[PDB]
Amino acid sequence: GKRPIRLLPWLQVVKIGGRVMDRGADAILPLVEELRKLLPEHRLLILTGAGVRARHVFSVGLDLGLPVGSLAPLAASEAGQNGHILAAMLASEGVSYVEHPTVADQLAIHLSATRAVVGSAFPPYHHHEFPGSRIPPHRADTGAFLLADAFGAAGLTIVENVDGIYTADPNGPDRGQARFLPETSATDLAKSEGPLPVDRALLDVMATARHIERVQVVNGLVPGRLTAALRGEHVGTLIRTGVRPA
Amino acid sequence: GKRPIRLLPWLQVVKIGGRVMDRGADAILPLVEELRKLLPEHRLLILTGAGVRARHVFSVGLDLGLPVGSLAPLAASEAGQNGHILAAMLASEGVSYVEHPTVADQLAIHLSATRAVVGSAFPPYHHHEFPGSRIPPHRADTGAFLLADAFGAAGLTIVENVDGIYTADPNGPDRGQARFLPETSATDLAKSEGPLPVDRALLDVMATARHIERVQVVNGLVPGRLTAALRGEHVGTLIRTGVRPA
Amino acid sequence: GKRPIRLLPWLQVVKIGGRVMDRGADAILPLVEELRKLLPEHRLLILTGAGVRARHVFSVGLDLGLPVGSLAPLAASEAGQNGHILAAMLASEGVSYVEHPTVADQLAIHLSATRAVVGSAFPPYHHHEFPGSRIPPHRADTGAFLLADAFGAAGLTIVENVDGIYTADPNGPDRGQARFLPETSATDLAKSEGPLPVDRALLDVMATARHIERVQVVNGLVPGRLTAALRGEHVGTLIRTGVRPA
Amino acid sequence: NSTAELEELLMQRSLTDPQLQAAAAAAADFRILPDATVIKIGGQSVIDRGRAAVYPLVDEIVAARKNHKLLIGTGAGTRARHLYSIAAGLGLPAGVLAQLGSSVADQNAAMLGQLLAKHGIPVVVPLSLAEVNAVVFSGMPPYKLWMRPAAEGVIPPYRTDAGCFLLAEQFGCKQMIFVKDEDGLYTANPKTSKDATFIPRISVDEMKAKGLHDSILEFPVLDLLQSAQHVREVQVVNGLVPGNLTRALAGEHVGTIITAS
Amino acid sequence: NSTAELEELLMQRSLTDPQLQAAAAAAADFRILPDATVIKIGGQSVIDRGRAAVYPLVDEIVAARKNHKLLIGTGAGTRARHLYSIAAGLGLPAGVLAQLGSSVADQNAAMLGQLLAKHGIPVVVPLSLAEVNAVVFSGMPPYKLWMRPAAEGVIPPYRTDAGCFLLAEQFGCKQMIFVKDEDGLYTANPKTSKDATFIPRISVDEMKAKGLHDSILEFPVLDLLQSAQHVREVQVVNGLVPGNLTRALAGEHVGTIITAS
Amino acid sequence: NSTAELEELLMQRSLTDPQLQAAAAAAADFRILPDATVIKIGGQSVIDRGRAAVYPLVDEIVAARKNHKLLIGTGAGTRARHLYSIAAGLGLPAGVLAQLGSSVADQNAAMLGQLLAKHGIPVVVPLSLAEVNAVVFSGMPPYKLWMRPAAEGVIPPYRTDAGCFLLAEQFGCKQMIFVKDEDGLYTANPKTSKDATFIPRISVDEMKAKGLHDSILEFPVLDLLQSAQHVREVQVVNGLVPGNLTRALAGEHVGTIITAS
Ligand SMILES: Nc1ncnc2c1ncn2[C@@H]1O[C@H](COP(=O)(O)OP(=O)(O)OP(=O)(O)O)[C@@H](O)[C@H]1O
Ligand SMILES: Nc1ncnc2c1ncn2[C@@H]1O[C@H](COP(=O)(O)OP(=O)(O)OP(=O)(O)O)[C@@H](O)[C@H]1O
Ligand SMILES: Nc1ncnc2c1ncn2[C@@H]1O[C@H](COP(=O)(O)OP(=O)(O)OP(=O)(O)O)[C@@H](O)[C@H]1O
Ligand SMILES: Nc1ncnc2c1ncn2[C@@H]1O[C@H](COP(=O)(O)OP(=O)(O)OP(=O)(O)O)[C@@H](O)[C@H]1O
Ligand SMILES: Nc1ncnc2c1ncn2[C@@H]1O[C@H](COP(=O)(O)OP(=O)(O)OP(=O)(O)O)[C@@H](O)[C@H]1O
Ligand SMILES: Nc1ncnc2c1ncn2[C@@H]1O[C@H](COP(=O)(O)OP(=O)(O)OP(=O)(O)O)[C@@H](O)[C@H]1O
Ligand SMILES: [Mg+2]
Ligand SMILES: [Mg+2]
Ligand SMILES: [Mg+2]
Repeated sequence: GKRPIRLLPWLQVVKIGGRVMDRGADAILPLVEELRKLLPEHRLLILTGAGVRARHVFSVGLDLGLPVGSLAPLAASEAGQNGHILAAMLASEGVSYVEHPTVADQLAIHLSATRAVVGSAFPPYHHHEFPGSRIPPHRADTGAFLLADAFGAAGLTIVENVDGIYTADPNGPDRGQARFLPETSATDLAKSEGPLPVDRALLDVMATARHIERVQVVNGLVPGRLTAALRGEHVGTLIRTGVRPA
Repeated sequence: GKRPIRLLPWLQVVKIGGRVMDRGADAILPLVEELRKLLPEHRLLILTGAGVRARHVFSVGLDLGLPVGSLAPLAASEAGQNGHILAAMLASEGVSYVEHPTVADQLAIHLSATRAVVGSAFPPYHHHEFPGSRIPPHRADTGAFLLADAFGAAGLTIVENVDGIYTADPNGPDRGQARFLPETSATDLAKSEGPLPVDRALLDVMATARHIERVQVVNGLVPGRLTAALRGEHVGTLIRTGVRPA
Repeated sequence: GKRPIRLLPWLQVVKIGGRVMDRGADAILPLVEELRKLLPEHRLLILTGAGVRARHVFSVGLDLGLPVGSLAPLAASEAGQNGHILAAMLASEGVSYVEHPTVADQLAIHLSATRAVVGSAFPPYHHHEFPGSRIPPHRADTGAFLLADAFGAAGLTIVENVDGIYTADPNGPDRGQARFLPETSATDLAKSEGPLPVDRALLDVMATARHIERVQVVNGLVPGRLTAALRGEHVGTLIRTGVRPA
Repeated sequence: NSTAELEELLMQRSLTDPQLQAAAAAAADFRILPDATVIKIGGQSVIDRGRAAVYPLVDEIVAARKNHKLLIGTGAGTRARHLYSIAAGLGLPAGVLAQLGSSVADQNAAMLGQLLAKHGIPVVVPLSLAEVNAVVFSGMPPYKLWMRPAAEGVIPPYRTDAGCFLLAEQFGCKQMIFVKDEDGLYTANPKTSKDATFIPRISVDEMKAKGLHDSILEFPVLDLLQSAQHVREVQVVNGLVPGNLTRALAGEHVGTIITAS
Repeated sequence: NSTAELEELLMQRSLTDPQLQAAAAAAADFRILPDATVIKIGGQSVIDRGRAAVYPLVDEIVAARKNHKLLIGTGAGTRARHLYSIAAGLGLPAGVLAQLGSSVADQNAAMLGQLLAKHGIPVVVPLSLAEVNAVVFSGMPPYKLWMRPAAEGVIPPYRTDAGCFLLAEQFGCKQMIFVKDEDGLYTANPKTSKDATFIPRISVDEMKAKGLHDSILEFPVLDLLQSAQHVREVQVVNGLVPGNLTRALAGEHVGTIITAS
Repeated sequence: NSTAELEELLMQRSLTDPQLQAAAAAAADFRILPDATVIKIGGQSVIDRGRAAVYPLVDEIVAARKNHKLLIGTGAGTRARHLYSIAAGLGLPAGVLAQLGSSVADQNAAMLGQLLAKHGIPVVVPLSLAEVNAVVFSGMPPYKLWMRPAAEGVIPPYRTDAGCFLLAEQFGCKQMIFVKDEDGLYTANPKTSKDATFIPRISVDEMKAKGLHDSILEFPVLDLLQSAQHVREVQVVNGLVPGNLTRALAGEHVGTIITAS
């Protein structure tokens, strides 16, 4: 196999759900305070998802008939805006938003200059998004995983508005049926039909992953869960990717 | 009122007049030596104005009939050139010129990497400059103030080729009439007709300011005045903006 | 004469030959390990040349009839790719590739953020390359020298796939005739006809140089030679530029 | 004044000097794109409504570029309101909000541009206007962190009405048309008032005296209009009425004409 | 489905929800550039061969833009293979290799563009296609570090065949033509087999069943083709035969037609 | 030579090898824009003089693009001299001065472009030249910190005459016209000498032998001209004489023709 080297083995990647950001100050201010306290402990790439505004731009674009390659960058823009908001809240700590080309080619120098940077979790697929679904498949969870695994990062933690993955949507019509899953494999999730709090494409990129062995989904609405997850404590749903350790 | 947060509360902003730079080495070399000594004491955003070359491009552009939105970027270019000159003199200290998009979105990381950066004091109004006068209204003093107040900086100091504000142009035809003003309010200045060493638009943005309570105009041709001003010592004209303190 | 100031007097510039990179891991991995050990000792601008892929793009472009200003950027691209490869190998040390505009205007801040950066050694002559030869004259050695001398750097070391300069190509048809030259002047080299391991244009820019007094060409295939050269030890061919010291 | 006096003043006085300001005011007046019309396509009022609103306007744009040179700017709409609400609740300043709103106007420009791409019309000017007679652009001004705040609150006061107006003014365009979702200005907001009366024509001063400073247009735009050198009136029309943009471009007095004086 | 049900689902469900996915699938289908044809000019198969291969194709491109709108994408070729070998030997991941390959496709686009510049054809779309009826572009997808790796190895699986195909699909183009150095698909690689048989027409499923998943096209492209909404077949032709591109654009069945179903 | 020998040399020798250099010299010679003319509009000599100089040349440009393809480059002028003086007095090197001068040439390109925008002519090439028959560009070479210094002093030796010339040469243009403020070359500077004599035609070697190496053109341009493959003569004309540019484009021998040999 001779797996590729780890480019940034000391990096921790944290993906913040766009729906967490959508809650506004009530959710953002505690998260910002938790992130502030984490800056001296970890070297962080903080990546934001898109949330509800992307649903609105999908509503308009689908009504206009636009293809999935048109909707992809329109959604990515909302993740970038969430990133600019979050970075502004951390500016006094030396944190700025960095653009995709900079993340791809200059992340090492930026994390030498400061303890954390913020970027968009969506990948720059743009009009080269894959066809099949009218909804862009490669979204924020998928982008953050592709980047974390390409860098060989020490981890990826996904910060959600729920405790983790359930057997049904815990806010949906089958909500009394929904049982919490403390641990699962990506392959098991991929064989289930039904909604998830993570992109289905995340499960596919986990199958070809070369470094990241597990990803934890934790509730960002509960202070302390992100901090615990970054220390490896089990406070949400662990997803095993199928990368086998030494 | 619930005034907005301070993004970079520890930042000191210093605007260097383009007419100071126009004096060449005789003025620049002492200023560079003073700035060098300030780097360990303060976290500095150093912004340059335009000076005499913008007067020349206005002479040509007005002769060609060009509108105020055309003249605005042409003047801003001269402020950028002054910034590149000044930054080059400080390069051996780790100082570089940073472009407007970087100032707007990545200043925090840049001031984590190094003790000071240089940028253009003009705001990027470009062809969206306001009509009314044939001379661009939003110039270097105004841009530097908008940025310092938006960031919630600890101060803005304006470095001039005169001791401060007088009751008439101290180099003009009414020069024996000109009396020095140690302190004034922006509202009082705005109600005076006659020339000033600062943009009239500066007084307008001071009226809507949310953080900066005072701005000092000091003579950059006198070594030590910038250093004193950055420590709050009264060595020029203090302009009260009308932001009320706690 | 009143020679210009040194912008970055503490900088060491190292040019890595594209033909060294072309040897792949067998040459790159030892060089990366040597560079890693040099990061705490020196402030480095590491610039990569182009190598064999530029010969291929010249073969195609010349067959298509393209002028020298078309071939120049096509070759420069290969030097950029070598730079991205080398920087990736050093990313875990905080090293990234930086683009030409950043090298030209923001190098000081980047070397404040981290101990070394990588860039392309070719100069951005693009379609403004000089006519005369169908092969672009201002290549990687020339670009690296122009930059090192413009910055007033402490040195430029050229890392080659041979011990230095010989009196004939030591890999060519007159290879038994080839005698090693421990020291030479640029003026003496310029008066010789025959191939060299450095651009002929390097000798021309050495004649107008203002700071760099000597450039050493050393064998990057021998571990330790770059380290010794950066300490001034004579382990290859020294080229005297004709800049006279104090 | 005279060229020599102007150049003397430009060298010897501050730009704030009233004598220099007056001499510059006497300079000749070049219009860069005098035969072009700027149109703003509303975000909340048009694009956010989807196909039923956008497709007819696409058809009108395609028909109009035959005899009319068009600069077509986009508004922002509900997604910008959402961003402003999130950011305002965090205490972020107007300059930060400005960049957020710009991204939404850009999304709208991309959507409209893709519907016009097969007609040759790009999202961006001189070459496009010469060949395909139209371009699409995002309407937000580029002020970013240097946005002047309003007297109260953190919502950027110069948004997409201002951006489009300023481009029309600084290019010296012949006409500025705002495409919204109401027939024009009324004596009261027609969506929240039962018996509002339609106003075909009004001056900025009359609007202020009637309490209408902040009604169908960003009120800062009305002051820009009074300061303008080239665009001294604007027209506001209902983009939801078929053919309304075509008729306004033909000189029909649909909607409301707001004059500087 | 219905617009109201779709908007309800879009607000209240995860994008992963099968009910939301199905409602979005019922949306109308706009083609952005329906009258354009995408052509890929091979790197190893054409451009790397120099004048003898490129000049005749330049002539055909110039002749074709008279009656055909063309988006002309470039492959990468031997210099990208060299970069992949160097980087793979260092243990660099697919995402790093992706950017290296993009630079080579860009070099090829620049070379081809310079030969077409005097004909008005730029290297880059809507304005160019409206006026000069063609553009040149680099064929590599923009995925960079976010390239999905293959199941085995570090060679990027989505290279210039995929990039060109995806642009044809997302612009809703009428036709996708891959210009290579063989007459079409054979039952075996014609360069390494003596008695390979030519295949004029085949479906993706038939190719897989015959062991031809990775033959004249990147095998990931065949799966993209089966998922495509707009481009449901492709044609592969020999660019080294004079006039072959002209004939394919005229509807002649030169080469091999590969169908999604 | 032969293609096989060239490729052998390109792989096996240093690019400095005289045998490789000679084989590359035998390569075919493609002209990218053979029907275009490059014109330099002087900074100090034309644009700095304002309307009286610029407006007539605008009129001539508009008239000429009807039958002539034009690449119009701008000089820099007095503001660049000011920047050079400030920076030279600080001890800054030629590479720093180069970027300062570029900004001034860019300002001049923007001013000229805005006067031509309504005629379709952009500031920047292939698409513009195909459609509106002209483009405007800033004349400074892009060398920035990599500018080669002169033998003495820190003033960049390759400024806007060199930049425009090099573009004409590398695009293989048919003609290079420098538009200045004197009728042509004289035996002495006509502004500082009473009885200077006009020279209609001269070679570079003759200029050097007469002491005129650095007269109406940057002297480095004369050496570039002697090395050029495509542009082997240039014409220098007075842009202040009405119609002079039109007449030069029509083949009239106004001004001075300087030949490489
Ligand atoms: N099986 C499931 N387990 C947990 N949550 C689920 C499941 N299925 C659906 N959900 C829903 O997914 C929601 C999270 O929404 P989503 O994943 O779209 O937001 P996000 O991750 O914040 O957004 P983005 O992807 O833009 O960053 C939860 O609030 C929950 O209602
Ligand atoms: N009331 C006043 N008090 C002081 N100086 C005045 C006054 N009115 C005019 N001036 C003039 O303003 C001059 C400063 O010029 P100005 O403000 O344009 O330069 P600057 O600030 O260096 O330029 P820039 O705005 O481009 O940075 C002083 O030298 C003085 O002659
Ligand atoms: N006089 C000479 N002395 C030493 N080497 C020579 C001489 N003449 C030719 N050479 C050849 O030059 C080779 C180095 O090739 P070259 O200088 O093109 O590579 P590089 O410097 O790695 O490439 P690049 O310029 O793209 O960075 C040596 O291996 C040697 O064969
Ligand atoms: N007196 C009035 N007459 C007419 N309309 C009014 C009046 N007062 C308020 N309005 C409202 O102004 C609205 C138009 O402003 P709105 O900001 O929605 O336009 P827009 O250009 O679509 O904005 P954006 O592009 O920023 O989304 C109308 O929908 C109407 O409800
Ligand atoms: N069954 C087959 N039928 C036809 N050709 C085949 C088959 N199997 C393999 N090939 C090979 O596929 C090659 C075309 O693929 P190749 O990657 O060279 O094309 P390309 O588009 O030029 O690539 P790039 O642009 O990435 O350089 C042919 O040269 C042929 O040798
Ligand atoms: N022998 C000569 N014959 C003619 N003109 C000469 C001679 N020697 C010097 N000159 C001067 O050269 C000048 C033209 O050069 P100048 O640099 O002003 O041109 P420019 O293209 O406008 O420059 P820039 O664009 O860099 O401002 C003329 O104004 C003239 O005074
Ligand atoms: Mg989620
Ligand atoms: Mg001032
Ligand atoms: Mg070499």
